[PDB]
Amino acid sequence: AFSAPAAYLTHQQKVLRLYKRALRHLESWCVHRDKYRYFACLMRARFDEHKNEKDMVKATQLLRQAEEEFWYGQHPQPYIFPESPGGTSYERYECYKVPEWCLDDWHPSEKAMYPDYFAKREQWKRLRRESWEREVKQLQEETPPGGPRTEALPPARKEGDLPPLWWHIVTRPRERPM
Amino acid sequence: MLKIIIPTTMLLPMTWMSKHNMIWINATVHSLLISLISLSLLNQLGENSLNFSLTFFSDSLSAPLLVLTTWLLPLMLMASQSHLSKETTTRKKLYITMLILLQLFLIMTFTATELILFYILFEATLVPTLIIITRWGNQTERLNAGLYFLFYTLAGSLPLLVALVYIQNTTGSLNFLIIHYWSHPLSNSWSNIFMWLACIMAFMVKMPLYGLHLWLPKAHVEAPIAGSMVLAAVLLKLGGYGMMRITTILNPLTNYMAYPFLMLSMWGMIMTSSICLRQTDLKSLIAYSSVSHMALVIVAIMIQTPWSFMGATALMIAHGLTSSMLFCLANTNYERVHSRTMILARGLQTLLPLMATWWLVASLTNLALPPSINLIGELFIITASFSWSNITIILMGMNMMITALYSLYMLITTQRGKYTHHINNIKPSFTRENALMALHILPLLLLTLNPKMILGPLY
Amino acid sequence: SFPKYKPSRLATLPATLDPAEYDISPETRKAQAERLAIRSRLKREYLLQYNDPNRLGVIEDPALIRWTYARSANIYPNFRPTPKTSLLGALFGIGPLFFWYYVFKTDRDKKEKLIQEGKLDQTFNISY
Amino acid sequence: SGYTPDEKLRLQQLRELRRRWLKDQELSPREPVLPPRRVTYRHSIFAVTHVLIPVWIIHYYLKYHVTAKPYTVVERKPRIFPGDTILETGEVIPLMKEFPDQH
Amino acid sequence: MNPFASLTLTTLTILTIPIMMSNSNIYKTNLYPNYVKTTVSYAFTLSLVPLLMFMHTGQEMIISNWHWMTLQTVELSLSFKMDYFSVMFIPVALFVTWSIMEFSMWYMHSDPFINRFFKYLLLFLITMMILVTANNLFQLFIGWEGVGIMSFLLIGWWHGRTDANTAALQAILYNRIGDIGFVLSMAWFLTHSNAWDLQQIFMLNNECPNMPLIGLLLAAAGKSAQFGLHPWLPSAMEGPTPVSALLHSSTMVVAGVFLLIRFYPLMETNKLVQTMTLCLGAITTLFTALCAITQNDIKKIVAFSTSSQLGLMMVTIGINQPHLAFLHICMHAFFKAMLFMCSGSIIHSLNDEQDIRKMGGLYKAMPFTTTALIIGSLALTGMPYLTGFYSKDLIIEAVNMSYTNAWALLMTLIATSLTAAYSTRIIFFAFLGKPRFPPLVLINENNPLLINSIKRLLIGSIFAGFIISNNIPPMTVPNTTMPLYMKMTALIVTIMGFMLALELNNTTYYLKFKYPSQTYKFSNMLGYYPSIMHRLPTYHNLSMSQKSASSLLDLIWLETILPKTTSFIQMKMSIMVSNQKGLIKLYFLSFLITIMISMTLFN
Amino acid sequence: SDAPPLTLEAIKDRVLYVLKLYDKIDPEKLSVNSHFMKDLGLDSLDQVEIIMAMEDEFGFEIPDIDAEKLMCPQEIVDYIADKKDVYE
Ligand SMILES: CCCCCCCCCCCCCCCCCC(=O)OC[C@H](COP(=O)([O-])OCC(O)COP(=O)([O-])OC[C@@H](COC(=O)CCCCCCCCCCCCCCCCC)OC(=O)CCCCCCCCCCCCCCCCC)OC(=O)CCCCCCCCCCCCCCCCC
Ligand SMILES: CCCCCCCCCCCCCCCCC[C@@H](O)O[C@H](CO[C@H](O)CCCCCCCCCCCCCCC)COP(=O)(O)OCC[N+](C)(C)C
Ligand SMILES: CCCCCCCC/C=C/CCCCCCCC(=O)OC[C@H](COP(=O)(O)OCCN)OC(=O)CCCCCCC/C=C/CCCCCCCC
Ligand SMILES: CCCCCCCCCCCC(=O)SCCNC(=O)CCNC(=O)[C@H](O)C(C)(C)COP(=O)(O)O
Repeated sequence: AFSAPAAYLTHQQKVLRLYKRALRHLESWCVHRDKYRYFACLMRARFDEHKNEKDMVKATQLLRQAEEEFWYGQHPQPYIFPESPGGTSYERYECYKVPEWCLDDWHPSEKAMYPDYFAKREQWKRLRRESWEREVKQLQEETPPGGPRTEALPPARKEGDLPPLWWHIVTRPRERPM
Repeated sequence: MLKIIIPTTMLLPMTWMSKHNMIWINATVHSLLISLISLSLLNQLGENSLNFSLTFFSDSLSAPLLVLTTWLLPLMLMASQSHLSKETTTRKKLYITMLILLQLFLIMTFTATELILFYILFEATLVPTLIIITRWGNQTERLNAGLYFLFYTLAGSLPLLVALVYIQNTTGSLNFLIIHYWSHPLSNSWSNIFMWLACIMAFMVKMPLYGLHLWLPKAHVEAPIAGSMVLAAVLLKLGGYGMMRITTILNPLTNYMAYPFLMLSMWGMIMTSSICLRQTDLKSLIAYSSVSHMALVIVAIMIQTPWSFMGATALMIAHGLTSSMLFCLANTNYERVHSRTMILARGLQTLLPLMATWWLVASLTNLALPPSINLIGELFIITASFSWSNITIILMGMNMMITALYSLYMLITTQRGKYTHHINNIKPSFTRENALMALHILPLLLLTLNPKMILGPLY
Repeated sequence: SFPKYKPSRLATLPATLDPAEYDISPETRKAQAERLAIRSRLKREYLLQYNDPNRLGVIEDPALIRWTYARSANIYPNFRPTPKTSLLGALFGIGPLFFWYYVFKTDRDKKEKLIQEGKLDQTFNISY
Repeated sequence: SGYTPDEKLRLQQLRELRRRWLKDQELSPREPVLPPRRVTYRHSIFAVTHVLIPVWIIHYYLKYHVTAKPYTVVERKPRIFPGDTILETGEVIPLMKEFPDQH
Repeated sequence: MNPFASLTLTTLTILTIPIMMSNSNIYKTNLYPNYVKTTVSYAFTLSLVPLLMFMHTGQEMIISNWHWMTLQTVELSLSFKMDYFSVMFIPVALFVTWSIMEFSMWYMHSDPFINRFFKYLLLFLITMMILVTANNLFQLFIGWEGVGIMSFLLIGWWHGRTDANTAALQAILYNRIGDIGFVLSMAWFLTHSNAWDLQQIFMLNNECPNMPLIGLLLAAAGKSAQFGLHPWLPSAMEGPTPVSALLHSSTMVVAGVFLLIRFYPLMETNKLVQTMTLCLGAITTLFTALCAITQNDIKKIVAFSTSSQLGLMMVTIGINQPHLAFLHICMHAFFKAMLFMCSGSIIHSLNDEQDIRKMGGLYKAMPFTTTALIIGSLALTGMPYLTGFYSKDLIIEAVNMSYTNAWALLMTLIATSLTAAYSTRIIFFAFLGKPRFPPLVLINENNPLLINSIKRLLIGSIFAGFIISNNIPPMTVPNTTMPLYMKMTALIVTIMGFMLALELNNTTYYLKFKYPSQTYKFSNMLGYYPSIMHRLPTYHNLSMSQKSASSLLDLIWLETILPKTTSFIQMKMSIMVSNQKGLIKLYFLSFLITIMISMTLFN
Repeated sequence: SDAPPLTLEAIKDRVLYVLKLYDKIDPEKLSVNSHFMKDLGLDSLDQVEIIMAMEDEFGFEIPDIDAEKLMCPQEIVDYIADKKDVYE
């Protein structure tokens, strides 16, 4: 989720993803641990048989054919972690995620409470104002001509520099704000 | 009746002789006082009417509409106070003058002992609305919307004047009391058919009827907040009041005549409620919901039974208040976002909780949740239609379901979910906006305690 | 072999079962590269407009403006009277009206006849 | 595979900045500065102000306003069994037909 | 003076005081949930008195206190019915709500909006009391819509979650589908009977026609989640566990069955509607049990159990036994509410884990929840002398000893088998095997709130059936004689289900794996009903709503007819008339033509 | 909840625990910064099995894109700390 995506998925990426999906769905099928371990090792062994195959056409024939088998026995109700995109608590706490700039709209009587927090916030705002002005030039000079080719950002290269476009990545609300 | 009219007229010199920074304060206070004065008219009799003079009378169909018309002006002033801040004093005074003139025309329209006076004021209300729409409008299509609104109305109403003068030439009087006591049956003739059409289509266009409802989305979307409020709350009810007043002369011709309209409205409520489901605009969605409600009111008036009339009156009042509240909420969102599209600003409940509560209450009262007067009118009209025919309920059923859907859809798209990351100019809701919503919503929940006060003369 | 999965409109083809993905060519790779280049350029523009401290307003989205304008205001100027348009409009705008008129007219005729002969048993019916 | 060196360095800097922000999110012991300004015992008062008071109003409202109007409160006309006597009249319902009793 | 009325109105009135104080300062403190819980407990112990008065005498009453608007002959008033059903259901609902709030004080300990949660719970309780005590149809509709709106609000408690909002809108949609039939019934009753009052309707309807009963049945199917409109009840599990335990399990979802019970004098006089109710209940209980026996989420399994119990309730209604269905409602409330208490305790102890694949040995790791769940499962199945036995055994006997459908009876027996099946499935997959949760063990129960709340419902689910059955007056003819094999049919079916499902689950330890069949896929995806019916109609609606209603007619053809045609015609006429080159030659030739035409035409 | 506030020390301890119960690695040779491909001679499939173990240990699952480019216990700990917002 954090890393930028690639222009495509290689054959080894596809086989690894298929291995991951198949092993997760077999764990969903095999509730008990010993049965799952035995069948997972049997599946791993079966998987490793075609490991040294060099024919690309044959390589294409492998896995895609397996994918059809995976689709046939894909356990229509697989196990999903609670916070995963299919879990029962996927977006439970998105309603508690309040943006940071909202604090700029607080009444002064409210800002009277928590003064140290707002002082540190002012220091953060100063740092952002300087760093963004540096980052604009840094990204303008480092970006390839004709526009970027991959949505990955370069790190900071000087001493006082900060990572470009950092304000909204560092200032995430929290995973569980309340 | 002059105890209400004269203060409304005096509102104009008071506004124009006001200090440059005291117009809003003076206007709101005196408008609220005039509204309080209007409350006296509510104490109706089971007898004929409150005939003040030869020119004006009151009725328990006219009294709730008059009270609502008076109450709407302070709300419109408070809503307009925001976006007219960078505006010269003369033009703000002109805006307030136009609002006052609109109120005066509506007040004289609702009493109107005589039909030609009623028509004159009914069409006099057109000029201030047109000027408000085409002058203090944001987009470039306000001119086209004003043209549509003017010409639909005039095309509908020009035959009405000819029909009225013909009716006075034959009968000898256009007075409401004389017409009611001397009503005689209309023979099923081609000339009588065209007279019926001329008498009915003018009020049908302003409801508006499903076939003739195009002007309304344009006018509502392009008008300012005060214009949208006055269009949705009062100006749509003029057609219903006119139909209830003029239908007495029409019988027994109405039964055969009513079928094209009954079918158009029963299918158009479904069509417009379904249109509401796929909309990218708040104002258009509210406009189409208004069209559906007024189609139901058309059905109620055309059935022409006592329960139909009581349901139509209650539904008109409830829809006026609810639609004004909905437009106010949409305008509060727009003044922050400047986009007026639902899908852009999302998750506003996290940032504005009290405004989300107001949204929930408005959507619930638009959904016709009992024992609100919205559902009182809904149920009375549904029962009358069922007595008219046991099949109508099916259509009504669909309508109710669809209504709820889009209502909660509008509640879910803008208030629930995740707030858009980029928008950062969402400031805390002002006291003025919260007061506006409270003043919109409290009368509904007060009226549900005394439903008979808005059930019309057939109670 | 295993039973084949047949895609439909509301149940599309799975991502890993498309025959097109396994057919890889340099042209396809270049197409994906330029697609991701456009996506990354748009992302870079949005983040440049997003991160800036000075900006204190909604970022305007030309794609959303185009979507709304095409959905609402670009329909009629691109309308052409066509047999498909004519027949679909006539059907969907006239047929339901006449269907419901026929249904209600027949129901009310039956009720009126039953009340004329009087075999309707309208006892206790006092509210209408 | 794995992270590229530039990715490593960028992740390190962003992560240290994130920890600094998170550490800055903590409160000092004096942070909630609250300004003060004003102008069986638990179950004893509550049973009076939440049970005794409400039943006083309702019983008064029922006995004196609702039952003033006819047919507002209607009872069941409780069952009458043979052998019972009625206080208002004093008569006794005669017994039954002495059915043969066995098992 | 006759404290029955004063007490039975005082309970409902004092149930509203915390809503009044919700604007006071106590709402901003951490003592608000305890305030609401104490108010509910006092309401329950105060409503216990009218129940005792009914048990002693059988005293019945109607309280029409406030006169609302009167239209012509018809009169609408604030009228409360305190019949056996109301005075019996109120204490049970209040006790369940007290236990639910005691559990929720611990389950929602870390929820920032806990006062609002408690407020939402109290509002739902008040609205359901309004629904239960309603004497006229308008007040009953008020409660009907209020419980639905509170369910919509509580399901989408976490409004940042898309699926919660989707489930809430689903519940609203299905409840409006039922509302159609409710409104049809109200309209028919007002038009024909001239009143919405219960007394008048019974009096003027000696042989009730089909239409009002069909409307009532449609409303009951909508609100009780019958087979036609079932999926919203399983989809409602998106809300917090207390919400699923209070509303969607034991109090709210019996609204349709309760409504059909309210109109039992008119139900018994019609034979077709009884058959439809019986068949609907049978198919619903079968389908829901069949879906339940194969689910992995514990909340889904227990919700399908609730839906199957509702189907059994409507089966009881269809055979003209409304009082026994009410007894089933009262017993099911107790034991199914305690079942959700156990499930929520497990979920909270396993760090918000709901899948049974990640829970193993809990018989010893957590014993009190274990014994509570065991007792609840035994009561659900119907163990002799347990709370379930008093109601469910009589259900089976009455269905067997009645002139009913053979298919409905068979489906009811199979539903009992599947009930035993998913009960033992829950126990086996949550309690017996080796642990399967993440290594960091956070299992804890030593909390007074959870233990007390569970044990109160434990005492209820042990003794309530006995005490209530032996305290209520007799209301139906018993099946006092019965074949020995047919008397033991319920027990033999339950034990057969136990043993067969236990044997089928015991083969999972075997080191053999095979792909699933078609029956398992059909039962796991809920008969494929939620898929097709939630993708085929909606799309076909929404697309039309944009293509035909919005663009084809409104944006194009309605615009083409009146405004655009007028604009084009006027433009063409103006262009033709005004396009004169300024040559007086043509003007005067036209003058000559019109002069001669006038000389030839007008005389 | 009643969940203790886990720290970097606890995360790293549990990571090394899971790695030492991985019998394909002798415990005395591994280290915090020890690579997976070269320092331990593990297959890519072995690395994704390590990802399996991590996901089953911490109760959350890592996306495939991030998982496939995690080669050291230290960077895995850093990633999981970033996900869980760990202070110290
Ligand atoms: C009159 C004399 C009275 C005495 C009668 C006889 C007494 C008893 C004799 C026993 C008779 C059979 C009882 C055994 C049931 C089968 C259990 C079994 O082996 O399941 C494994 C096996 C497949 O397992 P798998 O795929 O490997 O799953 C992988 C793991 O096991 C995954 O496992 P998992 O861990 O995920 O979950 C395990 C779960 C998952 O297992 C399942 O998949 C469950 C699915 C099958 C079990 C449901 C049986 C209920 C039958 C009601 C159906 C109503 C009609 C539906 C109409 C459909 C129309 C197409 O299994 C369970 O929890 C237990 C299953 C339920 C058994 C407990 C109660 C059943 C006994 C009661 C039945 C009737 C007696 C009534 C008593 C009253 C006396 C009259 O299931 C089957 O082979 C199906 C067998 C029967 C299904 C009938 C439906 C076939 C429809 C084909 C087409 C027919 C023509 C239609 C034409 C219509 C055109 C208009
Ligand atoms: C576009 C969006 C909606 C706009 C508003 C639409 C609503 C207005 C439509 C008017 C409804 C019908 C008008 C006349 C109805 C009369 C009844 C007639 O239809 O029934 C038969 C009439 O037969 C035929 O209909 C004769 C008339 C046929 C010519 C009319 C044109 C038909 C289609 C035109 C529709 C266009 C309307 C819009 C114009 C701009 C009965 O036969 P008959 O017993 O002999 O006549 C009885 C009447 N008498 C007693 C006075 C003699
Ligand atoms: C969409 C609205 C519905 C339109 C339905 C019909 C549209 C087609 C008609 C186009 C205009 C036709 C103009 C000529 C109509 C002639 C009718 C007529 O003359 O009847 C007058 C009749 C009897 O005539 P006498 O000679 O005096 O009687 C003595 C012998 N018995 O007297 C009257 O009732 C006068 C009333 C004026 C009739 C109204 C004429 C206009 C058409 C009616 C209105 C319908 C269109 C409304 C437009 C809708 C736009 C929002
Ligand atoms: C329960 C649901 C059922 C699911 C069905 C699943 C079917 C399984 C059978 C599929 C058979 C195959 O192996 S699919 C055959 C695909 N072709 C190849 O594997 C050729 C070269 N292999 C690689 O390149 C890999 O990456 C590798 C070297 C393994 C590691 O790489 P690392 O060194 O970079 O970790």
